[PDB]
Amino acid sequence: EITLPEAKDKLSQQILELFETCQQQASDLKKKELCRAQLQREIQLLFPQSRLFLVGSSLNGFGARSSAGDLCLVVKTEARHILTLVHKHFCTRLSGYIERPQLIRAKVPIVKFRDKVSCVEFALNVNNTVGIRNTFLLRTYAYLENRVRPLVLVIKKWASHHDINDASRGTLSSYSLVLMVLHYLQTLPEPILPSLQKIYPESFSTSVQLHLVHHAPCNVPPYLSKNESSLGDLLLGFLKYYATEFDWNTQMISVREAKAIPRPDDMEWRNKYICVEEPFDGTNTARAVHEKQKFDMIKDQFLKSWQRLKNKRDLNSVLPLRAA
Repeated sequence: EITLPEAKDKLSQQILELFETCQQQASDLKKKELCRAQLQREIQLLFPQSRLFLVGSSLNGFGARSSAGDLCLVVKTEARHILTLVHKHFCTRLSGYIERPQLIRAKVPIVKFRDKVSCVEFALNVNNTVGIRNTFLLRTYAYLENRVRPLVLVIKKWASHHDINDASRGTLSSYSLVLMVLHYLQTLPEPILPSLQKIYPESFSTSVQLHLVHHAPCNVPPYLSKNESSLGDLLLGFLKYYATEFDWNTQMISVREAKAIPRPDDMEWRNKYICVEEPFDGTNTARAVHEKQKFDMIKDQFLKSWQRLKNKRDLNSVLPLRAA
């Protein structure tokens, strides 16, 4: 059902070329799913009722070929001990096909490992079920409009190049960037994206069971927007909007309501510079950005990239096309 929107300008043609040269291919997903099934079978030995779920770029439609696999383990402090036991089991019995399994401290503790057969790393979290939901909510947004997936990919590639795309380093997480892209598409004068949670609350409700969650996108009809902007024009609008137009200090990005919402007066949101509302739980996906240096770096980089793209309507100004 993939459809490529009409390209009038050179920048839009280049964005489509990047989308075609970096679009996650079916083979990559297959290697990831194969590993997920074997890992689930291996853990099921440790926890008979456990279920291993692939979440993130791999299944939300915004993946790239170099994109790593994200695993969510579901079981019927509990998460901490279970993750440590999984890491130990991974070292003791699975050393043959798992390379250098690594336990990394984070808000959501995960285990980083590499599949030797597929040459693909994996990040596994235990019981962070909200990720399963946002994966398929994001997947629905990804295929709702033809320009969503290419635009997300060029912005994701652009951010990673300028080293503003790492939550561990204090910059924007890929989830936050995606949400920032979706919000821009939602709040345009001609709306490109609606609010899936508002329009179809039944489909994305927290009550739906996890195994029933992945079914939300198939049952949702597509959206036709009146926007006539090209991919390059949309990229420039997004770069201009987050560089000069969006007020980080006074506003919070909410994809849940499909509109900018004033920051809550409570103490959790007050300190933070960048406010992005997770649709399922009321938390900040931009919580990693906590340093003024990192915050200033992101803002200056957004404006710099917007400037260079305006002067030269070429992707090379902000993103190098040397590798393709």
